[PDB]
Formats: sequence, structure tokens, C-alpha cells
Amino acid sequence: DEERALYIVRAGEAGAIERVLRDYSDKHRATFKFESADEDKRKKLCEGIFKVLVKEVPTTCQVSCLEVLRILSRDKKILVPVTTKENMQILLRLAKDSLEKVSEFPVIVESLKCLCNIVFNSQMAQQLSLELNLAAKLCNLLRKCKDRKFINDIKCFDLRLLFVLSLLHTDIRSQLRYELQGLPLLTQILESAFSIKWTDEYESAIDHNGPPLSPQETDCAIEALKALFNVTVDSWKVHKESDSHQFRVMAAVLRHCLLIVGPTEDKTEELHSNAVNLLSNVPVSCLDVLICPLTMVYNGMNMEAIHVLLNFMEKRIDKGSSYREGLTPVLSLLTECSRAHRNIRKFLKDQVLPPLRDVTNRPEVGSTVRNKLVRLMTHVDLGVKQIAAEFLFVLCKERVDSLLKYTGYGNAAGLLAARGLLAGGRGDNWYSEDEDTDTEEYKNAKPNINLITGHLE
Amino acid sequence: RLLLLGAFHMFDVVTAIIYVAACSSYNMVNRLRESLDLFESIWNNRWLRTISIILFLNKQDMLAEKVLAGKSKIEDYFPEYANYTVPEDPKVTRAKFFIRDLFLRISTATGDGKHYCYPHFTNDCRDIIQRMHLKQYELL
Repeated sequence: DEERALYIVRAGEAGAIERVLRDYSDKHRATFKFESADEDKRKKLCEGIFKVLVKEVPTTCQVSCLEVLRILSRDKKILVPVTTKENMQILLRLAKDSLEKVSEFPVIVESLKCLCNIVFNSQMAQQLSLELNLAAKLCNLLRKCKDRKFINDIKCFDLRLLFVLSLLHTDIRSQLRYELQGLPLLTQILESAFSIKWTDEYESAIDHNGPPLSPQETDCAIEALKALFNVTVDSWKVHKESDSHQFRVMAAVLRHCLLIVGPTEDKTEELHSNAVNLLSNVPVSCLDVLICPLTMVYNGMNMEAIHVLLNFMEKRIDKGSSYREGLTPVLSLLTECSRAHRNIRKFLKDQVLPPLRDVTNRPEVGSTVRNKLVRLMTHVDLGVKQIAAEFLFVLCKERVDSLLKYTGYGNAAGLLAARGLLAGGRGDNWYSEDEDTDTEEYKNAKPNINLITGHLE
Repeated sequence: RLLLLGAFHMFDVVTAIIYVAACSSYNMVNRLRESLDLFESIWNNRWLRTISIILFLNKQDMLAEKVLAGKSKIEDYFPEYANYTVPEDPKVTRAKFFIRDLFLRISTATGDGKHYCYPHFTNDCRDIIQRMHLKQYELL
């Protein structure tokens, strides 16, 4: 198969290549496992392709060659003899500096896809990326697309390449955050996808009857959120006073993201999951903009975003698969928000643990959110069984007496033993003065109560 | 008060019993059989027919290392490990579930509705998310 293709490529006829390579790409489109009997021939074909892109050829021939090379580059072994500086310069030249021409967009898209594959698969390409300064050129290309139209695919694959480079290398990650202005530019991209019109300094105008998003805007937003997560991984280590204004705009943009829906019910979950993942890196002191509006309503504030987060967690608990990678980020974010603020903690306490009225049932049996969170407290995994206990422990002002009422000593024994207090005590933090919140029926039934089990015999 | 018999006033020797037994002693010779016998003796007594039991299973990391090493196998000491219905490395979760079930099957048999048993095993978010990002990447 590859022998005839290589011969006709070496022949040099322009028309014949555009048909032979297209047929080859059509036959092999969904193959990912390769056998070792066809290696050498394939390798030769690869080199032949790179020998024809140097000369001037029509655009369709370039597109076909790039499509074939994308398919060949999936296998890791072939790239070793064909990863050289001269070869990479051709791909960079094809990808890039005037965007006036309109028929050359597919060439750019295909070259970017090939670069993604090559950089992920091989190892020397990551070392050459530093030498060739790929990141700065990518950022310049991103800035060149501020106002133009028909630019969604180029932006999406540019962001994908930036995400891969940031993920696989640390020097490039450090170059983006502290130099090159990574945080503003990417933020602006998000602000352009959602079409945000600011009403106040950190507030946005939201309409309930707004039209749903589009698939391409969803993909651009997802890629931008992933890249922004990789840029700001080490942000919480050291925080200055000159960075607050930059993080508050990001928090406001994410709050506007949490209040819209995607095209289908499956993309919305991915969008909200990526937003929740990014929100775990912002410093805690800049998260108050989540309840920024002053008009669910609590104490004359707007609390729709916290309700959305709570519904997200409740729906994620229902399916019983992969609790480690599905419940840790959102629970950690909710605990961190509740520790430092006052309105959020009180709203969540009134929503999750209402005053007690049912005493003839055990805490574990039931279908309310309190029952699910109590059931999660005895789990084989350690991370889940610790974070689910800490979330409920925060809402009760870190008092043992208020925790044992709702859950029981049996379910809370693990958390009590971990923190070094197995008797009556309090946490390190002090929140405010204790008050009375007891329902009347409970006051009748308290003398005859079971502390270990948590219900009335 | 609560009694600590491992191998609010807390005392070491009543409303509840706290019992702790190391879960990585199956290879050592065995001790896990002695622990199960003692647990079945305490649970089925008649003087204590309304008191619940809180069970702690510690030393998990040592068991993980021992089962990953492969020098000693479970089935050489616990022949019932074979023909066990399916529920990190896949050879650790099965061992942990089997160890927990050995204790759980003793309790479910008798005393239903008069007392209960609570078993407990005794930044990560960024590492979890980074690993998930690496594994899920799909080639174009």
C-alpha cells in the first residue's frame, strides 16, 4: 500500500498526489494500533511527505499532505528519525503573518493539529519548543484574532496547543504567567465568548430568557478554562496585594459562567465541572464576588450560584461510580467558601440541615441530602470519608454537641479520632455567639434519645 | 463511658465499645483468625445485647506494600479467598473488601435490630486533577 504511494509521491505529479493521498487518508481514518511488519515503509513515506512541502504547491495538495501526516504521526516510533529543527520550521511557517487571505484557514488548522500530535507523542519536540519560541508566536496569533470573524477553529486549536505545552513542560508555564501577560489575555477570551456587558465594577447583567450557547463557543470556553487552570497552578503559594483586582474579574466571569446553560444536558455538566475546577485555584479572600449582587434570597443578597453548586454536588452523588474524581473539588470549594465568609455558611446551613422534626428514623436511612452526606461518612476511601465529614463539621460552627445531634457518634467517630478530640470540645476557629435554634418536638423527645445511634428507640 | 479493648469519659480495659485490630497481620503467624474469634465472642454475648460496636481497621499502607510485593499470598492462609465475588492497584481493593467482609458477615447473622456495627478505616485536589487531565487526553 505504502510502496505505490511513495513511488507516485517521488514521481512529482501534482494532480496524482492529491488523489492518492486522499484515498489513503480515506481508507485509514480510525486506526490507532499498528503492527510492526509495516514500520519501515511507513517511515519512508513520512520522510517523502516532508520533502514535498518545501516546494510551492496548490492548497488542496498541502491539505491532503497534512491530513496524511496527522494520521501517520499517531504511532510513536516513526517520529524519532523525523524530529529535526528543519522539519519543525516548515510546520511553523505553514501555521503562521497576514490573515487577510481567506482560503488558507484549513492549512493553518491542519498544521496546528499536526503540531499537537507531534509535540504530545515525542520528547525532543518539547526541547525544541523552547528554542523556537512557540509560546510567544501563539500569543501573538491569539491577539491578532480580536475582531475578525470565521476564526473559531483557529482559536480553539491554538488554545489546545497552549494547553498541551503548559501541561507537559514547566519552563513554558512559568513564561506564560509572569511574562507574556497570560492571565489578562486568556480572561479576555472568555469575556468575549459569553458576551458580558458590565453593569458595575464586578457585576454583570444576566437575563433569564437568554438564548443558549453554541457548540463552538462552548468548545472555546472549555479550552480556555483548561489552559487557565494550568497557568495558575502555583498561585496560592504566594499572594501579593497587586493581584486582587486581576483575580476578582476572573471570579466575576466564572460566576456569570455558572448561571448559563449549554446546547445539551451533557455539555453543561462539562462546562460547570471545568468552572468548578478553575475556581479552586483563586485565593479564598477574592471569592466574595460570588454573592456580590445586593438585589433564593438571604439577608438581602443574591444566592443563585451557591444553589447551583449545591444541586451539582447532589446530582453527582446519585451515580455511584468514581467518587474520588467527582466529589473532591466541589466539596473542597464549598468548605473553603464557607470557612471564610458568613452569609454563605448561614445559607448552606439553613438549606442542608433544617431544624430537626423527624426523630423516629436513623440518620442513614432516607432520601434527603443530609441522609446522603451521612451515608458517605463510612467509606473505604479516605479522601471522600474525610472531606464529607469536614463539610458538615464546618456548618455546625465546629462544635461537637451540634454535630452529634444531626449525625450520631457512630458515624462521626472517625472524624473525631482523626482530629484528636474524642470527647466534648470545640474547633480552633471561633465564629460567633451561640444561639438557640431548637424545634419544640425535639425538646420533648430529648430526655429519651440515643446518642450513639442518633435516633429515638 | 466508652471502653477501649483494642489489640464523655474514655477508659482502657458502658454505652459503646471501641475495638481496633490491625488488618495487615494475615501473613504473620495466624493472628487475623484470633481477632475474628475474639470479635465473634464479644458480639454474640448476652450481657451486652444492646450495645453497638465501633471497629477501626488501621495499618492500611503496610498491607498495600505487602500485597504489592507478591512474596506472600493470601490464599496460602485463607483458602476462602478463592471463589470470592468481585466487588490504586487492582490487587489492593479486593483485599481490603475481603478483610472488611470477614468482620461484616459475623455481625449480620444475629442481633438484627437491637445493635449495630460501624466500621472505619484509619494538596490532593491539584494532584488528582492533574492526573485526570493526563489520563483522559485523546489523540487527534
